[PDB]
Amino acid sequence: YQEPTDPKFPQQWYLSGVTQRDLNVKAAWAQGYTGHGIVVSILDDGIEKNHPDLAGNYDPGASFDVNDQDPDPQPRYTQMNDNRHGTRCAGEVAAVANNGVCGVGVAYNARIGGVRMLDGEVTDAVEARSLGLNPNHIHIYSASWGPEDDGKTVDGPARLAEEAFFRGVSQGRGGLGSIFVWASGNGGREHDSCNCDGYTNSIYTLSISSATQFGNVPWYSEACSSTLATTYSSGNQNEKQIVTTDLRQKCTESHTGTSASAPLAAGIIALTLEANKNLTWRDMQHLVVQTSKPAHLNANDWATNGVGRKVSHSYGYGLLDAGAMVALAQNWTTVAPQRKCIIDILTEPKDIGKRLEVRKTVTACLGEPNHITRLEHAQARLTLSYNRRGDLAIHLVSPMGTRSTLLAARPHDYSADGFNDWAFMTTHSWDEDPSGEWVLEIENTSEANNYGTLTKFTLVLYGTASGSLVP
Ligand SMILES: CC(=O)NCC1CCN(Cc2cc(CN3CCN(c4ccncc4)CC3)cc(-c3cc(Cl)cc(Cl)c3)c2)CC1
Ligand SMILES: *[C@@H]1O[C@H](CO)[C@@H](O)[C@H](O)[C@H]1NC(C)=O
Ligand SMILES: [Ca+2]
Ligand SMILES: [Ca+2]
Ligand SMILES: [Ca+2]
Ligand SMILES: [Cl-]
Ligand code: NA
Ligand code: NA
Ligand code: NA
Ligand code: NA
Repeated sequence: YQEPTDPKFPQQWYLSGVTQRDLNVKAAWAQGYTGHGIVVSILDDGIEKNHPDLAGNYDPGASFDVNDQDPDPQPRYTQMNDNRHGTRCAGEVAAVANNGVCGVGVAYNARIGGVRMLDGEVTDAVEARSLGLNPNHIHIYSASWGPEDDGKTVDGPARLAEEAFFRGVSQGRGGLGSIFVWASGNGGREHDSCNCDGYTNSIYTLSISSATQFGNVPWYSEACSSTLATTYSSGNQNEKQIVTTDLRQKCTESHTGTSASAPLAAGIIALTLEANKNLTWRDMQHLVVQTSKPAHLNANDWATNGVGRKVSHSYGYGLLDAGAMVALAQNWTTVAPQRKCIIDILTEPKDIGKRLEVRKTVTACLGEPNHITRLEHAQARLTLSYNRRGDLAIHLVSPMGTRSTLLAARPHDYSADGFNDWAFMTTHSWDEDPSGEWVLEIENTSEANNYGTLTKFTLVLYGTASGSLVP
């Protein structure tokens, strides 16, 4: 195997490193996996399809302009180069290799397109038409953005966009399911908590956070239990950043944020799908859980879950490992059909006050076709009123003892509107047996005499009843 000769490949430290602080992508390339035959689409502000490092891999069938309603996602050029982000992300996935231009994509033989959908009013219809673009041609969708990362918003896909997610994972990709890769958010300095973003909090998105070059939680990171895994991105000014294609046929060394991490994950997932084109959308999440690596990622919340995996709310299961992903993909056995066990918990509404604990022992649908002994995602779907939402912290403890933070205190969130059947999701109990006692904790983190009521708590378990590995 000959590594890429591109002039900036040495600067792509998160691919080219020899110090073990990388995504182990060279290992996958040397196994023969470069993304050939895989199609990725960047949902963003457009894609410069004539960029010298993108043209060779550009795919019009992976592209559309939902903002102006035409097939051509070319960016709108402006004096501040506002609409450059999709081009940056496209190159992360699939910049052409060995062509003397900039660097390379993770999946430098994949086909790459873009949906121009952020340069205009983003409505539910816009979102749905983007997520649902050509779902039997595009394999993987990469989305770096969502509701405002202001630390006070709770929002998610409205009806058309949620329908697009379920159509995508159900019928997309020939029934194997569209793979939606999402950035968990850039709201760190606003103390944002990413389960309040219903796109990344969805089970249908494979959500990705960031690590700095020195292995730290970047200033912009949002912690939450819905995150699955991590890729490198930017940090402080002594740490390197992401190197990729830029608007106006240029090359940037200063692509940043969690919004730069999701495309790298999309590229790794493209390599993995080349290694096994039969993987379902859930198979892909299983591979990420099993192969991702905590080592050398610094966080004060690493915890071992009930099946012996370390998990963090900043990093999920750790750094994606492309070589491990493609290796495990090749002989992966398709997971069983997804089961869903619905448990209505409360017998009566509960005053929250300063603190509320709800304990419930469940059988996880014992005796039923939705009996789950092997958890995937779990949700606590909560309906509650409270006078100042951001003073709440919410935790969910599984029978195996795994304490998932569903909501951290959000100091800017002054809302008195509470949560209306909000489906807080955790990945941290993946592969655990969910039978037994679950505990929901709701706490007022402020000294104020806050008040409200929990009126509904639905525990929703997803998973299967066969095929577990030894912890
Ligand atoms: C009841 C009802 O109809 N509510 C409709 C709302 C519509 C709205 N969304 C939430 C939302 C909002 C927005 C819009 N923001 C996102 C950031 N951005 C920039 C970021 C950086 N520089 C320049 C621009 C544009 C401004 C972008 C998405 C979204 C994003 C992607 Cl990448 C993929 C997909 Cl699918 C979505 C999502 C919630 C539902
Ligand atoms: C894909 O997986 C399904 C489910 O196990 C199986 O029925 C089918 O034969 C597989 N197809 C290929 C081409 O491997
Ligand atoms: Ca256009
Ligand atoms: Ca190149
Ligand atoms: Ca956020
Ligand atoms: Cl469902
Ligand atoms: Na965001
Ligand atoms: Na997700
Ligand atoms: Na534990
Ligand atoms: Na149990």
